[PDB]
Formats: sequence, C-alpha cells, structure tokens
Amino acid sequence: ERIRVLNNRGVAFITYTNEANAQFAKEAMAHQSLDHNEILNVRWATADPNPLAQKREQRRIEEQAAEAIRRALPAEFVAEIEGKDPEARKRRKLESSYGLEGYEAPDAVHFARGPNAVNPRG
Amino acid sequence: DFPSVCENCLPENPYVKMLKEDYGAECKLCTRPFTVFSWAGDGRAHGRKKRTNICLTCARLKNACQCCIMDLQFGLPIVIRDKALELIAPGPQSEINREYFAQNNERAIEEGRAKTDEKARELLRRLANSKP
Amino acid sequence: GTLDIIETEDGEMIAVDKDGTFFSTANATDFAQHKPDKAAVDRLVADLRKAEEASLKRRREKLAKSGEEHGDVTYINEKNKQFNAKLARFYNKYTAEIRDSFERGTMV
Amino acid sequence: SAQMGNNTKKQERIIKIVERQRDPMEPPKFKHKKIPRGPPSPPPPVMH
Amino acid sequence: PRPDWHPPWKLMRVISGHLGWVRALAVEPNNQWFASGAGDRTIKIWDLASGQLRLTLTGHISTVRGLAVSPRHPYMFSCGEDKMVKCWDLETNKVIRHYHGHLSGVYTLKLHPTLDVLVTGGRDGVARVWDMRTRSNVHVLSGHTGTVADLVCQEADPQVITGSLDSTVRMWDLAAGKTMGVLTHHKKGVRALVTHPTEFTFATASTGSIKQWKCPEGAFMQNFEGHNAIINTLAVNDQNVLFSGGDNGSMSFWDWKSGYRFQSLDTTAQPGSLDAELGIMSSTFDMSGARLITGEADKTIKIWKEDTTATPETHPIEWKPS
Amino acid sequence: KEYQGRKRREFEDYIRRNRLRLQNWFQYAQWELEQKEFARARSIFERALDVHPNNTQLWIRYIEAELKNRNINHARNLLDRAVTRLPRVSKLWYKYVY
Amino acid sequence: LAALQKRRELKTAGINIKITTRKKGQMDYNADIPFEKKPAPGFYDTTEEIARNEWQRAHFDPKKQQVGGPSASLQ
Amino acid sequence: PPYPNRAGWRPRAPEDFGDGGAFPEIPVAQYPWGKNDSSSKSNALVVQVDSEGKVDYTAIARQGHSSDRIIHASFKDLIPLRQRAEAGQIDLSR
RNA sequence: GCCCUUCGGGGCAUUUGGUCAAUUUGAAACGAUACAGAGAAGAUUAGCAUGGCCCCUGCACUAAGGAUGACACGCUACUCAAAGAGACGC
Ligand SMILES: [Zn+2]
Ligand SMILES: [Zn+2]
Repeated sequence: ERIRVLNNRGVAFITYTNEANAQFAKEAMAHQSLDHNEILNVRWATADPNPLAQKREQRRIEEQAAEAIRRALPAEFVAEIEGKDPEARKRRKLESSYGLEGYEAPDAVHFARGPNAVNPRG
Repeated sequence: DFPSVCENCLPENPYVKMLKEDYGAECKLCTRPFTVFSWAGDGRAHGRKKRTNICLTCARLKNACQCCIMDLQFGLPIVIRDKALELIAPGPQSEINREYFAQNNERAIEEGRAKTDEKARELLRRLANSKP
Repeated sequence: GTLDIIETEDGEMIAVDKDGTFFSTANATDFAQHKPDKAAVDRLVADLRKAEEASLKRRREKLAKSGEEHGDVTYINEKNKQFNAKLARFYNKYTAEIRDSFERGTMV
Repeated sequence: SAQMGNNTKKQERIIKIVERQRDPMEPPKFKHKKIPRGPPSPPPPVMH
Repeated sequence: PRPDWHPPWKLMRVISGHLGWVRALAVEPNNQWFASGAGDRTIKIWDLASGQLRLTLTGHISTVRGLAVSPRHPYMFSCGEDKMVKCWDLETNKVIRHYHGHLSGVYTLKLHPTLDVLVTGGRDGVARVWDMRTRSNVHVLSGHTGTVADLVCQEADPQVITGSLDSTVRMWDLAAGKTMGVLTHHKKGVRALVTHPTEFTFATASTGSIKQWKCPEGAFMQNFEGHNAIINTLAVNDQNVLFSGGDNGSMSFWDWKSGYRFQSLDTTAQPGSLDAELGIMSSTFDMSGARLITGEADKTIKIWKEDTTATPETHPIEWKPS
Repeated sequence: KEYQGRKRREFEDYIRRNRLRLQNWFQYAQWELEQKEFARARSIFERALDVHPNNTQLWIRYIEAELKNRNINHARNLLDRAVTRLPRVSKLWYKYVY
Repeated sequence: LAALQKRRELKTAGINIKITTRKKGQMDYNADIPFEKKPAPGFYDTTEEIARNEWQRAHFDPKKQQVGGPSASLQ
Repeated sequence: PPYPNRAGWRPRAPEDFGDGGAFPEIPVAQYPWGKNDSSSKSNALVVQVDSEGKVDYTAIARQGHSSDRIIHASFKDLIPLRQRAEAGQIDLSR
C-alpha cells in the first residue's frame, strides 16, 4: 500500500495491506541479499510521527470498526441511523413515533435489540 | 472454572473434549499464571491444541475471548476497539504496573466490589458525516 | 411546577414552595447540573493566587530576616543556626546564670 | 449467548474437562515476582 | 436505666516474684491456678487460693505479652515480644508447638471458644489465625494500619474483633478472612477489648473512653465516661462488672448495663517502685468471678475481692438522672 | 522527557524510602502540577491519601491544587469526599462553604 | 551537561541514536502513570474538565521552563 | 381544566398539568416535569434518594465497598442505641 | 482379520498428539575494558539491625554470610495570621 523510501541515508518503510503478507515479507527478507552484497535489516517499523500517516491509520481503525459494526447490526438499523437518505429519515420518524406526534423515542429504546423488543428486529 | 471462549474458537463438535492445567501458562496481557483450557481442533494435521491465552481477569476487564483475543460484541482486535470506540479501558502496559493493576482488579473482584452499543452508534455518527 | 403563585384575601402575590428546595439545593437532584459563573471562578482563582503570593512573600521575608546575623556566631551551617535559635527560644529562661557566667568570666 | 456474528449449526454444548497429565519431574514453570502491595479498601468516615 | 448495686472491691493479696511487668494472666477452666507472663521473660503458674508459686517456665527470650489455657485441650499457649507463639503441653511442662510468621513482637492471643483455632495479634499490624493441630496460618486478617493491641474470639459472627493502635476496631468474618465492619469512633489507640459472657455486646477501651457496642451490627450502645487515663484492660464479670485498669494506675469498676462507675481507686506500688511505675498492665477475673487478678508495672500480681461487709445502704448508688 | 524521567525517578525513590513523610508526596505532586500533568498529579495525591487518609493538610492541598486550575467539578467531588471522610473537622467544612 | 551537549550536537549533525535507559531492577516512570489511582467519581460530571486537562498536557510548552539602608547605630 | 373536558386544550407547561402527571386523554408528547434528552455519558455518580425521600450522601461513603459491609456514615450512628428513635426493645442475647 | 449364523444376518476392536530436526529478528551470561578506593561529626576501625518495584551464596520460606551486602546523606512557601504606629498615601 505504501513504499516510503529515504535514499539520503537509505532507509525504507514498506506498508503492506495484510498482517500475513507483512509478516511473510518480514521473515522472507530477513538478512536476505539486495543487488549489492549486503545484509538487510528488516525489522518492524515504529509508527511514523507524520500527522497524515497517523490520521490515515486512525481512519483505517474507525473504518474497520464501522465495517464490523455494520455487519453486526441490521441493515435497516444502519440505514435508519445513517441519516443520508430522506426516505431513511421519514422512516425513522414514522417508526419511532408509535403515535403521540412529536415523541421521538430514545435511542436506548428505539435502537434496542432483544428477545421481545419494540422494533422490526430481524 | 470455565473459559470464556467464542464459537469461532470451540472447534466444530458440540461435544468438545477440553484439558485443564492449573498455572499452565502466564497471561499474554498481564503476565500472571492462570488456568489454561486447551481443546482439540477440526483436523488431526497439527496438534497445536488451540488454548486460552489470557486470564479471566484480563478476559473480563477487556471483554474479549480468551483464545483469539478479539471482542465479544463486535469481533474486533481489542486495540481497534479501544482506539475507534475510544475510552472504555486503556489499561497499563509496563513492567510492574501491569501486575499491579491486574492484582488490584482481581483483589477487588474477589472481594465483591466491581453502554458499548451507545458508543458504537456515536462512532457511526462521527463517521457518517465525516470528510477527509 | 415547584413554586406555586397564590393571591391571598388581602390581595397580594405570595409564592409558596411546594418542595423545600428553593433556597437550598439539598433534597434536589438539579444540584448535580449547576455550572458556576466564569467571573466567580476567576474571582476564586485570583484569591488563591493572592494567598499563594502572600505566602511566598512571607517565605522570602523570613529567609531574609533569618539571613541577617546579630551577635556572636555559635553555629557552622544554616541547620545548626536554626537549631541553635530554637534552643535559645526554649532554654534561655533556664540558663540565664550560665549565660552570664560566660559573659562575665566567673561565678554563676 | 449471542456472540460476534450469528449462530451457524448448534448452540448447546457438552464439555468434558479433564486435568492434564503433567510430567512428575517438571519443576515450577514460572519465576515468582516482587509486586508492591495494593491500595487498601476505601477507608470509612472518622466518627469522632 | 437505674443501675444495680454492686459491692466495692478491696485489695486482698499482693504477690511479688516476677522481675518484670506482669503483662499476661490466664486462669485454668477449673479455677485452681492462674498464669502470669511477665517482662522477666517467664511464665509463672500460681495456685489461686493460696497464692503460692507452683512453677516457673522459660521458653521466651522476650516479655510474655499473652497467655491462654485451653478449655478443651491440656495445653497452654503463649506469645511474646520475640515474634514467637508457643504451645506448651501441660502433661510434660514443655513447649511442643511453634506458630511462626509474625514479623515483629506479638501483643495478644486468644483461642476460638468452640473450634480448635488460635488467633494472635501483632505489631506487624495484623491478626493471624492459626490452626492448633497443623500450626498453619489459615488466615492473615489485614487492614489495620497499626499494632493490633487486643483481640477477642466469639462463637458467632463477628467471630474475630481486633482493636488496633491506629484507633480503629475491625470486625472480621472468620470463614472468609475479610472484614465485615470498621468502627472508627475511638480517637486514640484501642488497647482493650472485652466481651460480655451472657449478652451479645462487647466493649472497647482507648484513652479516656470505653465504648460499648452490639453484635453483629456494631451499633454504638453506650459510653463509659470518666476514666481519663490510658486504659490498658477491661474485665466484665458474670454479674455485669466492667474493670477499666489504667496505665497511670487508676482503677474503675463500672456496672455493665447502666455505665455507672460504682468505684474508683488508685492502686499501690511495692516498696522501691517509682511513682512512674504505678500502672496496671493486665487484668482478668477468675472463672468464678469472685476475684480479680491484676498484674502491674511494679512487677506485682494483686488479687481484688468484693467487700461482704458493705450493704446497699452503706454505699448507696449516687446516680443522678438527667 | 529525559528530565521528567529523572525527576519522577528521584521523587518515587523518596516515596519508596519514606512514605510517611508528607513533603515527598507534596513536592512530587506540586512538581507534576507545574509540568501541567494533571492526571499524574491527581494520582500522586490519591496515593498519598491512601497512605494518609485522615490528614487534613493533605486533603486541603489536593483540593486547593485542583481549585487553582479551575477544576471546579473535580474539587467539589474532593470536598464531598473530604467532609464525608472527616465529618468532625471544621476546617474542611469551612473550606467547602467558603 | 557534557552528554546533553554532545547529544544536541549529534542530533543537529543528522545522526540520531536512542540509548537504553531501561536498567534492570528499576521501572520506567514515563511509559505510563506509576501505580495509577484515579480519582473516584462524585456527584459532579468531570468529563469536560478531564478533556481540558488532557488538552493542557498535550499543548504544554517546553520552551517556557528553565531550571538551575539605615545606619548601624539605630539597629 | 377539570374532568372530563380537556379535549383540544393542550398543556404547554408543567403548571398546565395541575400538580403534574400526564393527561392520558390528550394524544401529545407530554412531560410533567421536563426533558432528559441526552446526557453525554456524564461520569458522575447517580444521585440516589434515601428512605424518607431526600438526597443521600452516604453513596460517597459506601463507594468501593460491598453491599453487606457495615459502614457508619451518619450522625445517627453516634447516638446511644436506647436513645435512638427507631426502637426501644432490643434483645441482647447470644 | 477372526468368530457366530436360523444363512436372513450379527459379533470382537474405536479418535494418538507439547511451532517440525531447522540456533541472526522472542530475549542467558560473566569476564574483559578505562577504572575504581570499604560506614559512624580528627585518625584507624568490631559489628547488630531498620524499610523493600535491590538482591546474591545457602536445605535454611524459623541459621549464617555477602564492606555492618548494598541502597540511605537529596529536596524544603502553602490548615497561616493579629494588634500598634507611621506616610505633598489614594
Ligand atoms: Zn491477565
Ligand atoms: Zn475466540
């Protein structure tokens, strides 16, 4: 995914996409030769202080968590909470009305999963 | 006296054969000797005996499976959870502070004294309207 | 709804407290939610800084006052000087005769 | 109970737990450690 | 409450013979002899009626700060300032068991009345619960922040109540080895505890204040007031007699129910003792209750008896209700 | 960070050598406040309160250390805990009413 | 002072080597708060003040801290 | 508006509720005291209430302890047991 | 593979097990090096303790030793004023 190289002193940072590929590349090139007859130093990499790299690694953490949460939650709940589709908004109003216009039930009751529950569930 | 192990880890068979060893290993998190529960697998090709790796104190405080060490609710690696859902439980990780914290937590739990989906929804709200 | 406004037979407004939690926030959960004003916070903080500055001035003045020497030197460092002054403060009322025996060169 | 995702084949489980046949000749596995004493249980009010 | 009339106590017999302060005192269940442990590192067995010295036993290298003669077993237990708790077989007059583990000097020792368990308290700030048979420290009752100076065992919850020199009194559930309560009413070191034999109440004594509590709630029942000295001991009869002995030498006999101080004394020191050496270090009633055995800092065992001559009219109850 | 490592090591060494001297806890917490380390300063004060629970001077120092930094909710929690722990100390009640 | 001077002269020279400060038998007090004892929660919320104290710690400035009459007759 | 004519008339304030209690014959979002919409996980202790309906500050004294622990936290625990207004007859028996 | 059978059938026996052998990058250490110069208010010095996120030798986790084993020696406002008299004060 990323191949930062710093030739001025000649040190590289290689960011793969997977744990398995990263460890395979680490243990596959351990003291392995380059074109020049040298012994490479392939360690793990300390986190970069570059604010961008920190921001994008963070964003990867929240998108991974969001992917798992969206897989865990019902798609109806994800759409009804997501608040980008106007159909989702008016569905949210009508479903979390239960009559009594202007109620707008709390999230702890409206977005509640249980055995009995008060929702379409799934 | 029973491990907290997710169905991903307990191999296939509803009738499972499990071994128990008191002080069988040190916790991978808090480095204190605990009771190891090691079961069989879905193949007799490598007898690794997928076992517990963290103690019930560290299993309970960080709320994760003992074998695979990922979350019980969402199934996240536990740092992904504590960094994206945020707060909950940082947990010390140093030399003496680690066993100090674990010692005090176990002492409290043995002596009786002691909203994840809410922060999941708040995470959804921080991410749905976000822009890089 | 906590305060009820009534008009008596004499024709004046009387506010009656249904609870007892008007003048005091005891027996009232809303005490957990009160925010003090920024001006009052600044006032309290500035008062604390004034007390701290006065204590620092007192410390410096005490150091300067004890740094001035008067009379004979009977010590070798500052801890010895403080101990000898404490000894004086306690024991001058008992060793006056020996004190004048040294100041005189003869009998107690 | 519920878990990370969903359920697949069977829920109820029958588990056979036996102790592990440990080598009689093995010494203790792990070195003991010197940890400072924990904080006390919270003190009571001073009812003087 | 109107107090009962109790006859005043007077000095009967003075027994010299130790060469250090008499810190311990323990009567046989059969009331024939009593045991004085003292600062001359020795345990003396004295006949109770004649007062004569029967035997001297030496096994401690420091002052003997505690004694107990077992009512079920032919044993006598002792503790001392030498970190040692010993079990003496009285069919041989020899130490047969050690109970090791106290980090520093041991101040008190009691036996559980029903089951075969020994509780000791010590300057390492802790009350260790031992098994008699296997000498194994089954419980380490910890939580005090100072010397455990006194201690009582009881047949029902709270089974162990410890009073410490950091002024708190903790009641301990013996099955779990953890405390069920803390009583912080005392201002200074609680040196004395005593349990009433028929009522489910007890008393703790610090300097100046003797507070009376209810088991198991630890409910503050009343306050013996007036004895403005460091209280070392406490002794209740079957007939509701509290004895507060005090390190300045002051003696107070109270009625247990009302709190009325029906007698106040100062004890007397031996020929040769300094006025600083006037003070009560230990006290116990015998099994009958007719005698009070005190041991004092003039190295003296004293026996105190009730005055049979005195009538309810010769010493009327000068109790003024308020 | 290296200077803070030295100072923390020295202060914790003196905590470990004499835990009953209050000046060690006070100087350590004061120094950590001057570094604007508020969680660490609170931790030092709380551990000192573990060692000396009924000390009025320590309680007032921790309350005033959190009042000088405008942590009003923190300090009011502290004052409730202080007058709960020590109900018969007039200074803590006076400080809370003031 | 000598080692610090050499360190700042080599850091500005381009070379950067960190040295093992982790002696055995001793603790690193900078990795995390040593023997943490967090303040107990009371009846007042402290969340915004905790966030503000963390903001103050994060933006703490290293550049603002530096260490190290009358006559004799009348008296 | 007394019984049974509140139709059409909607309450707008808690004083419109009388002394309080939502009116079940008017379909509208009624709140007899106020709104607790969303508190952002405010980590304060929940203010509980004692037996007589007052604020309880022993929840600070009992914090970090088990429920079966005896804790003296009030002035009532300083009173002699006979002089407390709870009871007068106590069985002091083993 | 055996055994029984009324030749349809049936029986006996039933789930082992610690990343693999694979020495850098999952953790062993002294020596050696430049040194160093064994506590108690002058000099030379016998020790016995104390406290533990300091240990070592030892069966001793109820001896003893390791320089009395070493460590200790630094730092120092903060429960905090009151009267009296002075000021081309304000
Ligand atoms: Zn663990
Ligand atoms: Zn798992």
